[PDB]
Amino acid sequence: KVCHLLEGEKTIDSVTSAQELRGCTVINGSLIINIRGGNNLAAELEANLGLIEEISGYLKIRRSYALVSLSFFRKLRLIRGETLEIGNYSFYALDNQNLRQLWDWSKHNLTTTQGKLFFHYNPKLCLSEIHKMEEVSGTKGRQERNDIALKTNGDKASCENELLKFSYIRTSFDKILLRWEPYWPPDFRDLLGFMLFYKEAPYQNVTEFDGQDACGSNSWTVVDIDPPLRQNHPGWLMRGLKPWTQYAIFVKTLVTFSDERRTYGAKSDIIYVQTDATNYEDSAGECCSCPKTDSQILKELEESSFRKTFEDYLHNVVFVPRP
Amino acid sequence: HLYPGEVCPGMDIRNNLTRLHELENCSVIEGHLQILLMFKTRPEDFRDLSFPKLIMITDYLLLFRVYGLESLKDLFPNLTVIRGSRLFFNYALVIFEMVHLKELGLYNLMNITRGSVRIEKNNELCYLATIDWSRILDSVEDNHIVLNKDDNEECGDICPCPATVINGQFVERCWTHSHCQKVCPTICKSHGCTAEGLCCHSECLGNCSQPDDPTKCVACRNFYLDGRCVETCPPPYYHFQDWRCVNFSFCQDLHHKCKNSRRQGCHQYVIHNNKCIPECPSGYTMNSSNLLCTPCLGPCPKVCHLLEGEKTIDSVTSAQELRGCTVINGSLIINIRGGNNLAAELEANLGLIEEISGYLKIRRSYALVSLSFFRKLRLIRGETLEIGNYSFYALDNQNLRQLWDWSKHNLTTTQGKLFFHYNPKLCLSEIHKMEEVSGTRQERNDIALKTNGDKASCENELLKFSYIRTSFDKILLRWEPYWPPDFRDLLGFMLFYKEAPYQNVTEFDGQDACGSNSWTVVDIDPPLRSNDPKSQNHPGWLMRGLKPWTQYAIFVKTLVTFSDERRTYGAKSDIIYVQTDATN
Amino acid sequence: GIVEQCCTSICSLYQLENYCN
Amino acid sequence: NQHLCGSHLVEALYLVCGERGFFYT
Ligand SMILES: *[C@@H]1O[C@H](CO)[C@@H](O[C@@H]2O[C@H](CO)[C@@H](O)[C@H](O)[C@H]2NC(C)=O)[C@H](O)[C@H]1NC(C)=O
Ligand SMILES: *[C@@H]1O[C@H](CO)[C@@H](O)[C@H](O)[C@H]1NC(C)=O
Ligand SMILES: *[C@@H]1O[C@H](CO)[C@@H](O)[C@H](O)[C@H]1NC(C)=O
Ligand SMILES: *[C@@H]1O[C@H](CO)[C@@H](O)[C@H](O)[C@H]1NC(C)=O
Ligand SMILES: *[C@@H]1O[C@H](CO)[C@@H](O)[C@H](O)[C@H]1NC(C)=O
Ligand SMILES: *[C@@H]1O[C@H](CO)[C@@H](O)[C@H](O)[C@H]1NC(C)=O
Ligand SMILES: *[C@@H]1O[C@H](CO)[C@@H](O)[C@H](O)[C@H]1NC(C)=O
Ligand SMILES: *[C@@H]1O[C@H](CO)[C@@H](O)[C@H](O)[C@H]1NC(C)=O
Ligand SMILES: *[C@@H]1O[C@H](CO)[C@@H](O)[C@H](O)[C@H]1NC(C)=O
Ligand SMILES: *[C@@H]1O[C@H](CO)[C@@H](O)[C@H](O)[C@H]1NC(C)=O
Repeated sequence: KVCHLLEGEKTIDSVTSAQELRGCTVINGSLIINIRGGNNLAAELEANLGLIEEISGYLKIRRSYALVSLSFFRKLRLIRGETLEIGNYSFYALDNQNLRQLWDWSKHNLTTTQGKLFFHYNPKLCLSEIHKMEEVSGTKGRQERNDIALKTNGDKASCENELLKFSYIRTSFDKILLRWEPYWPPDFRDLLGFMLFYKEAPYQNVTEFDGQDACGSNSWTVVDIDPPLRQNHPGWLMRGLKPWTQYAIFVKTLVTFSDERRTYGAKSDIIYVQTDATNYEDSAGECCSCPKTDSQILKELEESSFRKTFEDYLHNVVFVPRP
Repeated sequence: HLYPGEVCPGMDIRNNLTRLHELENCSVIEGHLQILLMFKTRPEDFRDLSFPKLIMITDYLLLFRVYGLESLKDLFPNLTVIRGSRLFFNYALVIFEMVHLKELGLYNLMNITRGSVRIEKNNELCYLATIDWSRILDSVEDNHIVLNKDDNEECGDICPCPATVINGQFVERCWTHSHCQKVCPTICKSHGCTAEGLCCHSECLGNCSQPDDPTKCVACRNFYLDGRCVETCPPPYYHFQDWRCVNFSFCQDLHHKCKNSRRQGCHQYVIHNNKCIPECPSGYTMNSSNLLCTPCLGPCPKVCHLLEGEKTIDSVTSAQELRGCTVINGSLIINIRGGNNLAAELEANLGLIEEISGYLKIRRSYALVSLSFFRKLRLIRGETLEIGNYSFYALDNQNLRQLWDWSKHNLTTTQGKLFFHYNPKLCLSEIHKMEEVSGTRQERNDIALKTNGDKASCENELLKFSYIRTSFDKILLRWEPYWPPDFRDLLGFMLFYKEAPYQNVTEFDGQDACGSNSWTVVDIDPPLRSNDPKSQNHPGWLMRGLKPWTQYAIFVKTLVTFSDERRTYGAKSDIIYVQTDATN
Repeated sequence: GIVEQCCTSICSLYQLENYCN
Repeated sequence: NQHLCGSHLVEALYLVCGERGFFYT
């Protein structure tokens, strides 16, 4: 199914603007996704344009706020680069205030024939994803002078992540006890907490940004866990569960930023734990208690940095060197 | 009897318990009290150890990392006022990481004047939520009571008390199991009370023995003279360190004691406005046989050399280290992280500085909305730039909205550049006016166009709607067309609408949202430029899916392309309110 | 400036014995 | 790490001069 586009471009800004695109395999034209909000947006964009395989023109993520990943373009494997934006650009993205994942490059293959790339002012997008796109996309071969903002891609996105490791998994029929190894970054007061995510998951393909892909809603139940005393292994007991049910679990660390814009962090992999048995349903919906605000996160982070600065001032004042 | 024991200097008491012998005679401390780093102590040490004579500390109390102390109800049974003339990093009472401390027991702490309380990392301390800090502090909004035993709902809190309904609940207020918070009635606010309630002299602070007696109070709220709470002291005397008045022989005597070069931490004392002071203010020197500050011939500004040509301002203490100084011969860095707002004491302390011969760096400050606290700054010489040759550096400020009131303030940089990154609440208009006013020539200033002013409304010009058509579902709107002085620098419009049953909808502020109380935003391409002043060129939009008999709050903003040219700030309409038509 | 040394960089044990009288 | 930060600087520098004391003027 080829879907030609009138006037070349096709701005998408809602669910409805995509519903002229259902079942399309190859889009002849360019796309400028500009999504600033919506409702249950992830599964809807997957249903409307998940089947897009090839785009003849270029692609653009100008100022799109709501989307978290471009993972809803599931079969998107080729951008022909026929129609280009100014600058000879086949992929273009800017001012994407929540774009955290570009694509899962372990499972996905993209070919970009001609035209450079452009990543200016993506706050929560890491440069590792960008360089993976440079290599997998087909720009290292056919060397193109790509223009990526080195200093404004990855702002408040931890990209130097280590690996947490689980230690202890005790299942039950309605509860699961987890304890992973203790983590401390090079200053231990930076670690504010861990973020246990979990999700009932009947298949072992659940990546991190599967599900949510949207501001306003989420697919993962989230638990926020204070660190222990600095040794103690931390963990959590998941409580309101169902018997004989497979879960997907990981734990991610949230740290403060040093006075250089340097980040740290660790993030455990996805592990699947099934409980024990006893005597539109893809997810739950998850607003028995709706999750934590990003501005509330920045307030908590500043509370942390304030406690750390006062302690630094006290240790600076009290200890006096030998003359 | 107010203060029978002596008035001590500032005590630092570490590594032992022996130095606390020196607090056997202190009723008032003209300094600070650091009791800290006592590892090999036990509660058997802190049992026969009491200081009932201590009444007031002028600066601050700092208890840090002390083992074995379980309650301050034996050390400080009558600590009644902390004045806070010199804080410890904004704070006047700091109880930090006292391990074995069970209860505070500061059951006479009735008023802390300046600065607030910080109490944290006390792992086994309870009796906290029954203190009623609102009757203790003039400002309660920046206390800090985190990381305790009472952080868990575990600790107790049983005590027999006024039972304030100050909050929504019925909390009896108490310090210990056997000491309630002494709550005066509404009338006698800080002047003093008795257990009968018969209020004492208005010139007093905290507790008082006899009702209406200027000598049988406890702590004076204005000034102390000859064992009596005086309001202002008459001038055959002189004021001294904001709490007591004193004779001239004293102030010249300390001038003689520091006049001999015995140390490098004292000051040769002089007098200004009836106040004995460390050194004369700007524009004054002392007459040597008189030690009073007489005005100079023209200017003699107070010059303050910075240590290593650099000083970070990060709290009220570090700011207050530059009180009075009008020439800064090095560079300042303001780095004030967290907290509620403390630009008021930034203004009372860094308000008078007129010159800086270095650079002015502003990094990582969070509670600052304006640099108006630099009230009198007019010159940056740039004689010692930051690397990169900058004379004014500004980085990562999350709430800064205003540099100065440029209609009322002048500023000039002699040499050097301007640095403005990661300033989302500060519009580019303020920065552009700074570059115009400061005398900066072209100079190639790095002023990042996309990380400045991102999260604040930065449109000076305005739009208006012309045509409005309501319905049961749809709404047609047309507003009067905007065109910049270069129409290439107009990206589009941003039509906002939400649903509003009332009309108390505040204006948009720059931060984005999508969840539930969220402005539905529509992006609009600009109309075709018809080259006719009166043509079809009115832009508008049709709102399709709206619900009947409901009121929507609507407006429109523009969308432009910035440049190094200081123009195209775009136009912003006003909030209108539309009632759609009803139906069946 | 002990936080400027032992927390941001790594102090040697003699350089950290400096603070102990 | 060997970055003696936080309260670990206090409890870990106390083990260097547990009876001598911390320095002050
Ligand atoms: C403690 O007593 C002081 C007086 O020394 C009170 O301080 C005054 O408070 C008023 C309003 O509360 C302010 O306008 C004045 O500036 C304060 N005076 C000084 C010299 O700082 C204070 O209110 C009392 N604390 C209370 C009632 O909690
Ligand atoms: C796309 O459409 C244009 C014009 O309709 C046409 O010239 C071009 O061949 C088409 N390309 C594909 C791949 O269909
Ligand atoms: C874009 O490509 C065209 C043709 O391939 C080339 O002539 C031009 O220099 C390129 N660069 C631009 C427009 O910046
Ligand atoms: C995961 O696998 C199931 C079946 O194995 C499939 O229905 C589902 O779409 C898969 N999810 C993803 C993100 O591939
Ligand atoms: C405190 O006062 C007592 C009472 O006269 C006196 O013996 C002692 O020397 C004074 N000083 C100290 C440091 O105890
Ligand atoms: C107030 O002062 C009197 C005598 O100085 C004393 O008995 C009383 O305990 C003090 N404190 C309170 C809270 O009344
Ligand atoms: C000034 O007051 C002090 C006590 O504060 C006293 O020792 C001194 O003798 C007085 N000098 C006079 C009265 O000349
Ligand atoms: C900074 O200034 C000095 C002297 O004014 C000059 O030698 C140097 O090249 C300048 N550096 C930059 C980066 O402008
Ligand atoms: C600011 O400068 C102007 C002209 O240089 C001068 O007239 C004015 O008095 C200055 N001071 C103000 C506005 O406080
Ligand atoms: C501490 O006390 C002991 C004995 O009480 C004494 O020998 C020592 O000099 C004191 N000071 C320090 C800094 O250890």
